[PDB]
Amino acid sequence: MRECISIHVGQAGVQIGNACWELYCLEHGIQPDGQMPSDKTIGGGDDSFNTFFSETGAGKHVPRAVFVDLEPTVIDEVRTGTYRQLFHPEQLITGKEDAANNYARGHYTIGKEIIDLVLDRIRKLADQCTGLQGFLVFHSFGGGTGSGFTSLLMERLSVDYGKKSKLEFSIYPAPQVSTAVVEPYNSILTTHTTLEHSDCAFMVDNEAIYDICRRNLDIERPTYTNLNRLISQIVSSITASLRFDGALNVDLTEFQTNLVPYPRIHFPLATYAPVISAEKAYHEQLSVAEITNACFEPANQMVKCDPRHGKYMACCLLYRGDVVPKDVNAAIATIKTKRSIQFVDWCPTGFKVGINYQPPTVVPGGDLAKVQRAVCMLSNTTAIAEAWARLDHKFDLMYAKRAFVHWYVGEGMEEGEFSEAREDMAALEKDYEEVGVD
Amino acid sequence: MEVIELNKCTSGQSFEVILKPPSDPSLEEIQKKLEAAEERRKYQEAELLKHLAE
Amino acid sequence: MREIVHIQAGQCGNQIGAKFWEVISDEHGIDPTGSYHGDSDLQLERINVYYNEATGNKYVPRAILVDLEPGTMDSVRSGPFGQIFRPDNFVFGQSGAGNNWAKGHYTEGAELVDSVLDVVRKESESCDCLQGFQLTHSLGGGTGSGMGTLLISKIREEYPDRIMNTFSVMPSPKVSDTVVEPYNATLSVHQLVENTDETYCIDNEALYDICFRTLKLTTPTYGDLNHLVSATMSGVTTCLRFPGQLNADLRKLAVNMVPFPRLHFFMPGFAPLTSRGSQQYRALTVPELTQQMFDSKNMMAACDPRHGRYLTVAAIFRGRMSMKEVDEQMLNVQNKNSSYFVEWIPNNVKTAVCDIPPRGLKMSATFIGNSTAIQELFKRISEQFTAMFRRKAFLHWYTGEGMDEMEFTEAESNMNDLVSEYQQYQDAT
Amino acid sequence: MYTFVVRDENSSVYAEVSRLLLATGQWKRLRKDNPRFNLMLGERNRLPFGRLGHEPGLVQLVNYYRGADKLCRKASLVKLIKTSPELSESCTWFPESYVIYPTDEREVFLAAYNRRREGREGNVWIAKSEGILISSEASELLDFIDVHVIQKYLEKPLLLEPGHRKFDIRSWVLVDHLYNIYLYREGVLRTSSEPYNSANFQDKTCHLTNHCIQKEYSKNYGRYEEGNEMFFEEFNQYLMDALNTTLENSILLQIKHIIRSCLMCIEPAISTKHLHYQSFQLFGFDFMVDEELKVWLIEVNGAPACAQKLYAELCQGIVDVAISSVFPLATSIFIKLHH
Ligand SMILES: Nc1nc2c(ncn2[C@@H]2O[C@H](COP(=O)(O)OP(=O)(O)OP(=O)(O)O)[C@@H](O)[C@H]2O)c(=O)[nH]1
Ligand SMILES: Nc1ncnc2c1ncn2[C@@H]1O[C@H](COP(=O)(O)OP(=O)(O)CP(=O)(O)O)[C@@H](O)[C@H]1O
Ligand SMILES: Nc1nc2c(ncn2[C@@H]2O[C@H](COP(=O)(O)OP(=O)(O)O)[C@@H](O)[C@H]2O)c(=O)[nH]1
Ligand SMILES: Cc1ccc(S(=O)(=O)Nc2cc(-c3ccc(C#N)s3)ccc2C)cc1
Ligand SMILES: [Ca+2]
Ligand SMILES: [Mg+2]
Ligand SMILES: [Mg+2]
Ligand SMILES: [Mg+2]
Repeated sequence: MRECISIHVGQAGVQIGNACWELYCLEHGIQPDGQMPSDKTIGGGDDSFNTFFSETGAGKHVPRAVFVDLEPTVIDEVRTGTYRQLFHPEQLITGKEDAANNYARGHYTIGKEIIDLVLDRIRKLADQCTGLQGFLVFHSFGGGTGSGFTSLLMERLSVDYGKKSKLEFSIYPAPQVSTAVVEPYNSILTTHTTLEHSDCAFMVDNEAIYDICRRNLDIERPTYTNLNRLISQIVSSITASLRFDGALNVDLTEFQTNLVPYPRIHFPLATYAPVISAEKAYHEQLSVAEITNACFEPANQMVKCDPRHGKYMACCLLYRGDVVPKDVNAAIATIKTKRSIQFVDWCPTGFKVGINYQPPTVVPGGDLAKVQRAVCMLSNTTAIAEAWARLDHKFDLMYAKRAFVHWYVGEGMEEGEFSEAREDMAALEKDYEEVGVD
Repeated sequence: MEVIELNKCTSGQSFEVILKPPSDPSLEEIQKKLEAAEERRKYQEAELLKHLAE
Repeated sequence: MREIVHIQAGQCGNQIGAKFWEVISDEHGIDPTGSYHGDSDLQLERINVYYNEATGNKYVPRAILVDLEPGTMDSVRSGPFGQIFRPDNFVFGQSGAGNNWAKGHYTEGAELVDSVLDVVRKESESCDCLQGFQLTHSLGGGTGSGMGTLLISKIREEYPDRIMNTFSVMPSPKVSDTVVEPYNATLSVHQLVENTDETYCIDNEALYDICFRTLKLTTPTYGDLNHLVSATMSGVTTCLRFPGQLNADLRKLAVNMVPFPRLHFFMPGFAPLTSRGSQQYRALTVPELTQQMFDSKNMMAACDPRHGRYLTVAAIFRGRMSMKEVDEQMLNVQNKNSSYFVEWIPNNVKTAVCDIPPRGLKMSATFIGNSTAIQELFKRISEQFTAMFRRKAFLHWYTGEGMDEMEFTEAESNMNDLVSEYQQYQDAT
Repeated sequence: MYTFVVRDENSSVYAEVSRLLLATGQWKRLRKDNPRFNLMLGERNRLPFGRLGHEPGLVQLVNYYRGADKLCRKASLVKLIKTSPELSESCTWFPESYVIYPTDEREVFLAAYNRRREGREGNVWIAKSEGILISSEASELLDFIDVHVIQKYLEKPLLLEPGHRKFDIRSWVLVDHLYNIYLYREGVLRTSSEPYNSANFQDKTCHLTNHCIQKEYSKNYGRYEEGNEMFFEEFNQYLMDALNTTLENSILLQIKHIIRSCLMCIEPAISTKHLHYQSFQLFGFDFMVDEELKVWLIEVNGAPACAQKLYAELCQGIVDVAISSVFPLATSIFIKLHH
């Protein structure tokens, strides 16, 4: 067994981390004080959940997590909320003065003063690992901490652990729920610094999670709590193969093998189905076919785009609940004829499939209902370039006038980094268009 | 359309189905860049102090 | 980023300042004696941003009160909440400032400024993490205008990496103490465009019209004007004094409002509009609040938004209401009048909601606009300036204190450059 | 009150559409780069579908179906008809055609040409991208192209009288956001002025019926019908008087079959039924009726220009059907093709 360290950066990172770990605990039977009656082997184990938990002499299970925010409010909620005892205080790191939505304040100004402390705590966590796999890193694109300090951290992790895979969970900015006008700046900036340091990032446009929570959870104005519960449903679908018995995606290296042939194009599209209101009085349970079919409906994607006008490079289907290979192959056969699924010529048309018999776990008092079967499709499709297009466009709109640039220079950056990141994004957009369009 | 590498366990199954075959910087470098931004930032602060001195 | 240090300077400065401390003391459940007597714990969760906790578990405003004559400070101290303030923070001269910028910035005020800074320091050193400072003053007098800009300059020197925020009252002929106010205002605008992160332009002409045309007050007092200003100050600082999802601070506000560093002069707005006398009992619908808060007749800087374009907007709703209906109405405002928002700053209107309504209202909306229309204000002043200066009229009052006409040429020229910039982005792309 | 921008200033149809929108007093027009619009009348190339339908509190519509080029470029149309199963290889209404790249299907085009020359039946072809060259010899074509398309020439077309002249049929079809297929009732018929000559293939004007080409190299142009165009009333009345049949029976049934088949074939690829932005589009289908009264499909144009008489009526029909459907305000001219 090999271990995975989670790192949550900035407000969105820390909150989504909360949600995920709460979910992990419910799924694994781990109580809020760290006691897992399921675990007969006390003080240690060579089990699959040990990928994400370490065991104490007192039989306590503690996440391989680090929360880091340059500002104390959200990690103080963690330090006082329901899952106090779960975490070692040395793992919850705060500053006193945030990065004021300013990438340059997080990367240079405030980052330089806290990166060494963050890396020492991360190494004190790696030091309880027989064979560390790598890192899951949760952050936002739009935040000052979430972009600046995250990319500095990714740099340093590459240089200290050059042989460990690194996975990102990025929160793409959406105007309905975004805080700041310079989120398109930070986004581009941090992507340019992190592209060569990340092995597979899973973008999540807030806009999508928002419309899903409106249409399907029947929530009027969704909050961060709703978004984060749904996002953790997805994250757990994507990380279950690490914490459970199985032969698909059983280590971080398999993710870049099954989903990333070209290393620059490492942003897979996650599509999750079915999302059903816990308040639905009467609900008819969807078949394998109905949820596999829903996987190809853009209204169910973490990023609104149209895969019909891109080409696919790799597809993986992750089922939780009552599913059997027969019905998956049947559904696929039907869907290939009913849908438009074009692969790149240099890649076989087909699906790597994973079934876990344990149906989705839902938070008591959440908004999602229990279902008999659910699925998450990870697909590396070029159509995701749309989300960069939009982003790049907004970027240009401001930079054309050098608007807000002085806030970044004030912290020590150089206009050159703006242009150089933008050019990198231009390369990335063009690469997507090479691989995909005709 | 054929299955490949079916693996079964108590927790679930996993397999592949195929339909059609086909046709870094150092520590000193990042330390140097952080310190270059801190220098530019110090220079700006000094200019501000000079203008306020005047 | 918790503690803010408040400073009020001069007559007008201390009079709006004292009203603001009343309004928010009432909002936090502090009585004039200094003791909390409210109900919700929401009234203490961010009490530190403006109040030190003192002996006896009382609360003392983190406010320094500055004048060059004792008059207005004596009357503040004998006022309603006068006993709230720390007596050490009452820093006054005796000679006054004669509505003379030069007296305040160069001569009489220079005797006093080091004392004021000593108290500032004693107040900062008692802070956990100081966000920055905020000043309420006028630009037409002498203590407020001249010494406020002096203080701003020295505070920037002592704390160069902190936010400097002002509530600045622009002078109008419709409400005028002396003929030399355009000189003091032009000198102060020079300083402010140099040394302030965020300035709330509060035009006295606008408050006069609002009291007269709107509130139907046939002969408005300075108190009728200060009521508006204290209500608006309370409304802008709501996101700071109360628990929110945003966790907003001064620095983020400056980062997101100020696309270019000299263009940090904001139009405030209130809605609904309320007089001391009439206490109207009709709750407003959310569409009503939004139509009103974006109405020019609800803006405290006597500019016409339609004569320009909005660089950035920040809106603050207060009270129990539908956030869905809010977002709806706010998007409705943006899309029905898109020509008036700049296309090169995507999604440049941002909104905050607080669940607590202010005293007397159940629904409140407060508006913070960085519009290019503000150039109008600065042109207005500049015209009034030149009508005198082309004849060096009243300049002896300033030359007698050592100032040279070159300083006036420079200050005017800096303000005309400010006007140029605003105009430039008013027609960009 | 709805907002719309206009990102193609050279479009006759949507020019009259802008005009009629503004005249309702319920549409305002914005600058092109303003994202806060309801309706985009977008450009013909590199249209930014990646940016549509991401503006909260705005229902967005656009006048082009993303993916429709695969029916409206000549090479991609040919390849779609060949490969797509619903449009069988034996598709009886598409002239047998092959794609060629300059120095592929070169090999199979030659194989078919030779299989034909054994029977020695008419083997004229046409090369297509005004750049188009008809010939009976493979080598002249291949030296002219050195991406083009080589299509069997319909050697025996229906010839109008008096005059003895060929023609093509343009139909206009409106596909709205719900993927209803509306055929405009007033199709147009673009004729040759100077008579069809079987052997004189080098006079461009006898065989090519492009109105462009007619207003220039035509000896007389506008003799029989004004502007070289015959509308459906005259075409029907002539067909009744001369061949004892109807336009609707001998021609329009097949036209509706072809339109319905092409559009329902590409439907799953381009339908915006569940997307975050909607599309409508106006296509122009170019048909050719051989002397047996059989209809053939030549091309589909995605940006098409109407005829000067029908502009007002068709553009009012577009605003009614494709636009007022999404954005309501305060005997139809279209035939619904049922699928
Ligand atoms: N889905 C989701 N998005 C969030 C959440 N919290 C913040 N965001 C998004 O993140 C962006 C701002 O990022 P933050 O995480 O608040 O920024 P930060 O990392 O705290 O950086 P600072 O500016 O220094 O506080 C906005 O676009 C928000 O939409 C969350 O809990 N869930
Ligand atoms: N295989 C064929 N058989 C008979 N006639 C043909 C033919 N190919 C072309 N033609 C004639 O020549 C003309 C062909 O031009 P075509 O329509 O292919 O170019 P075009 O200019 O219309 C491109 P577009 O689709 O934009 O209209 C038609 O008007 C038709 O009369
Ligand atoms: N809004 C408002 N303006 C005032 C008040 N008192 C004075 N002013 C304005 O301030 C200017 C004179 O400033 P003043 O405060 O007396 O200057 P000082 O010498 O700095 O105290 C004039 O434009 C007055 O209109 C007040 O209570 N409210
Ligand atoms: C265009 C844009 C984008 C982002 C922001 S925000 O990040 O500054 N949030 C925010 C802050 C405030 C205040 C801070 C301190 C105050 C007192 N003094 S009010 C008020 C409203 C809002 C919405 C603002 C404007
Ligand atoms: Ca164990
Ligand atoms: Mg934060
Ligand atoms: Mg006075
Ligand atoms: Mg044509």
